[PDB]
Amino acid sequence: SSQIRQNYSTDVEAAVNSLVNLYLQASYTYLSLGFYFDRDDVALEGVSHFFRELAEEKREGYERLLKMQNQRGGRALFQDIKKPAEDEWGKTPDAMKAAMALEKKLNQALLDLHALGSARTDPHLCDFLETHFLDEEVKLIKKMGDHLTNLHRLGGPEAGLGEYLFERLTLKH
Amino acid sequence: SSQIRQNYSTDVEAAVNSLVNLYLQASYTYLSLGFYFDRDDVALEGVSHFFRELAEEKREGYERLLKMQNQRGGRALFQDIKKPAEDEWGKTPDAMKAAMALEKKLNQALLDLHALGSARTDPHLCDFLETHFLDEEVKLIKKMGDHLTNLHRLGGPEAGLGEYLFERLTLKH
Amino acid sequence: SSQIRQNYSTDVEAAVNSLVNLYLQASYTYLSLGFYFDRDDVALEGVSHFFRELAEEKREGYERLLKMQNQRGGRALFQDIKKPAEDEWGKTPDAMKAAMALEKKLNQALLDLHALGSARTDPHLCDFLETHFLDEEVKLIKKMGDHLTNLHRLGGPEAGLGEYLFERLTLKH
Amino acid sequence: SSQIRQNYSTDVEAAVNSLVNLYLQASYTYLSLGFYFDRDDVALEGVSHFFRELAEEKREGYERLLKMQNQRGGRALFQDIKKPAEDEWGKTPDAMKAAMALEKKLNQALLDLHALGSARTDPHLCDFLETHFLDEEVKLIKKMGDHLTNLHRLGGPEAGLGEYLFERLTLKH
Amino acid sequence: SSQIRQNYSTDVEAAVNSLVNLYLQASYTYLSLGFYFDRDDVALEGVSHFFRELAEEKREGYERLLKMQNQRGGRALFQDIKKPAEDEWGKTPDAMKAAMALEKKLNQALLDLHALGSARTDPHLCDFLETHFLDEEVKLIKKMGDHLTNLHRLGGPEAGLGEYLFERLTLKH
Amino acid sequence: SSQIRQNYSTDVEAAVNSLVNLYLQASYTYLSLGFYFDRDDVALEGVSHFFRELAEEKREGYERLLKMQNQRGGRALFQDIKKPAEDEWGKTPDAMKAAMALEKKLNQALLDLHALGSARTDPHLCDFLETHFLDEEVKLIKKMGDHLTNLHRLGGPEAGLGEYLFERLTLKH
Repeated sequence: SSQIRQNYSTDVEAAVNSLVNLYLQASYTYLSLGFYFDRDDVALEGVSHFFRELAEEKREGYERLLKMQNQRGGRALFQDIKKPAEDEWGKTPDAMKAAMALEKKLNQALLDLHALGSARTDPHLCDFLETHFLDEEVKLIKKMGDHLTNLHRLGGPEAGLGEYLFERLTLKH
Repeated sequence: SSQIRQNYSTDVEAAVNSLVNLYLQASYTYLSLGFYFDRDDVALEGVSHFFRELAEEKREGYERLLKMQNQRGGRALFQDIKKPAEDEWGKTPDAMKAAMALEKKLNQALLDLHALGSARTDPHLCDFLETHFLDEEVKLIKKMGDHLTNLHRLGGPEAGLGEYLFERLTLKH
Repeated sequence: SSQIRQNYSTDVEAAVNSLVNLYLQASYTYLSLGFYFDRDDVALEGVSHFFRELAEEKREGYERLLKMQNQRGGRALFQDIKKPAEDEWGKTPDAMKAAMALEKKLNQALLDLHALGSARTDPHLCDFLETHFLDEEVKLIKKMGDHLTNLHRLGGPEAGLGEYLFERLTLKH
Repeated sequence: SSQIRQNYSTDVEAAVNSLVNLYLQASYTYLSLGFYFDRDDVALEGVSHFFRELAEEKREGYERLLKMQNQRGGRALFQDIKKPAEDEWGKTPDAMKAAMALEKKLNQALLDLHALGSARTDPHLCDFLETHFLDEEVKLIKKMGDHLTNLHRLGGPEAGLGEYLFERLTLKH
Repeated sequence: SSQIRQNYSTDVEAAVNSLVNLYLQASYTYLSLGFYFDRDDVALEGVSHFFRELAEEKREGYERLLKMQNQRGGRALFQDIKKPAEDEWGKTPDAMKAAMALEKKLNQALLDLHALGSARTDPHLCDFLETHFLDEEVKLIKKMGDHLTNLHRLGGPEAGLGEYLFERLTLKH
Repeated sequence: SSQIRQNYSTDVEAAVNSLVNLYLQASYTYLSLGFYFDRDDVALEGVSHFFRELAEEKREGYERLLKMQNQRGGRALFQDIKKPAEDEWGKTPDAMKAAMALEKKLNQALLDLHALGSARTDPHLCDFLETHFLDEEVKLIKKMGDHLTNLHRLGGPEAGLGEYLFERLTLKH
């Protein structure tokens, strides 16, 4: 019986906790991707930095969701965080594809949450998602798409050379 | 037959004028709360300042609603402003509870207006409420909730001491 | 039995509360005048700004009266605030005449309060009114008089042109 | 089969391309209005500048729509741009009325697009329109309304004098 | 019967309006080229920026022609703007070739206009074209020629790698 | 068969991965503690900030371990992250005791790792632990001990008052 709770569905509260777990798992996957590219037998600093930055971005994501949960009077409930799907992530193209699939999953979860909020007529939740999540995802997915396109353009018999050039000329280091 | 009016329901126009009266009444209640705590036999400067600041916040609220009314081609209609519910507001906890109830009433009025706008398919009104009102209310109610919790933690046989400490260590002065 | 009260008549206390209501009502009238001139079918920004500034001036007026009430040990008592006399205020000359009548009413109320204080031999009240109210009113009424004179000079068959020029060349925008 | 496309209706994609053509046509109309008032036999610099600035505003509009189209995975499709409705635009009042009608058409197209997005449950599109278009239109239409009101106030037997004063005292030059 | 018109042929006036339409169409083609390279499945930022900058350059071109038309007493006449020749522009080399052909067309139109002005003994028109157009075109065509040469040097079995390197090392981003 | 691996036991490699999981779990517990104290019915900002800062500290811990793992040629292996032991953490004293027990567990794990490294004669590992972990833990545990002592000193019948004062006067906010 939270003293501040108003127009906040128990369904949305539960969905927010689920989304928090999804972001914790996503941040975890990027942590893994980040250090994989830091291995001496992979060594692509720009790629490592790219994923480590995304791990931080997802952390800000669940921290923002957690803050909002408390602002609305909801109660945070944490569950085990599932380990990443892979121990090794292949080459840059393979890793970027995995990252892309992860973002699409996150984006669908955000869209599902927004639809749920809309169904429960919760304009504050809608505004929150639109302001801090929806466009951020679209921009990120667009960026990954651009990266995949350039990596594919740099593929072929000399993909190794291409992978090196991409990390050196497109990614920050 | 306003030359600029477009997709602005007469129902929303009326609801906006009603909301303006609600904010005028809210600002009035905070003016009363502000000076009550300025009385020599109450003397809690931090509490007085807290409510006087909220009176200013509600004023900005109705001024923004009034500006929007004109931007949409609506016409402002003013009614008598009902005096505050109390002449004396008790102790800090009692006043904060009254303030909390007032904000919840304001917030429900905002949610009702948003639902009305949604029913009349008025995206500009929705955007306006989400940008300048909805989150402001949630943050304020959360803050009042935190205050009530600390005041309750400082209650008991030495509530007087607690009330003094709260005004001195939590509220601005 | 206020511990600080000294030489403060219950009559003056009551008159101060009445004056506070008069100023709240005056500020309300200027709020209405301000937004009326902000209407798309009136659109005289300089005039709107002129009245909105006066609304702020009257607010400072009742806030000062309220502060003084507490300094003297009096107790603020609020009543309903009567809505403005008009929903639409006509043209600049009509609005300025209404504003002038309002200020003369306020000024007479201040003079009546001063006479009451003088009759109850309350020099602090007298000093308060002379320092923060009496000259402010005289200057404002003089200014409105000057405005009415120029508006009358700009009247006639081309009053519309005159009204535009006055707002553009005399009023701030 | 865009690799980044997610929750983006082919209907919205098509409507966005249509809206882009509408903005290209609007920018074109303002280009025409801008130079018409630059003619030696019209010569109203402030009016010319007003419309030339709007031409730039509409350009930013279609460029933003185009950028969003690509962010969502949609594909830009361009069509012929219809020439302006008039070769000569009359006097300031006539031109401002045409501009007003154009903005109302643009605004209705934006509202129609928003309704379409809402029907296809596309919160990103909604957020995009609310953030960069809806309020911009309302403010602009309000401004044009104010201009028409002042121009009408300056009309009559000495409309020429009025038109000159308006360009000199209200419009930037 | 323009009061300022002097030594300005109706033929040149007409040719200037035609050239304005040609530049509007050119700017339109570059807008299309610009966003095509912004597609997630093309993603060559440097190329996108190159063409978007040219779209701005052509806009300045027709705006300058329009200004001159009015300075000479001529009257601007706008026609429909034909859509770009292609919806998709292929790879960087294909797009640059299209851009080159477009510039050569523009340049021939400028040379034709200059010859017309020379035939009508209009030294002001000649000076105008030489000062703001002729050398700008020559420099641009030279630059595109250099680009095509480098792109051809980077062609072959690993053209994809070449295209990426060109965008990264020659074009601005 | 890492090309850089030298004097790095597979046992230490495994223990480092285990320790990384322990730190991930610790950071998770502090995230939970942090937001629990952010609840409107707990509301102790200084306490919330204290734990949120520790969550960041543990993150830096596992990131440093991960970096070292790669520097030595080891391979990071991630496992599920167990959720925190409690959903609600009681009062400040209860939470600080839990935090203290957690740090002692972490410290014992560090001491066990150091003993393992010593047994495998790995001076680099020893130096790493001494430089970035051992003293940091001792200082933190000392600090928590001091906090528990002051909280106990502030206990009794007016523990609520004590808890408020501690958060206000000892913890940062």
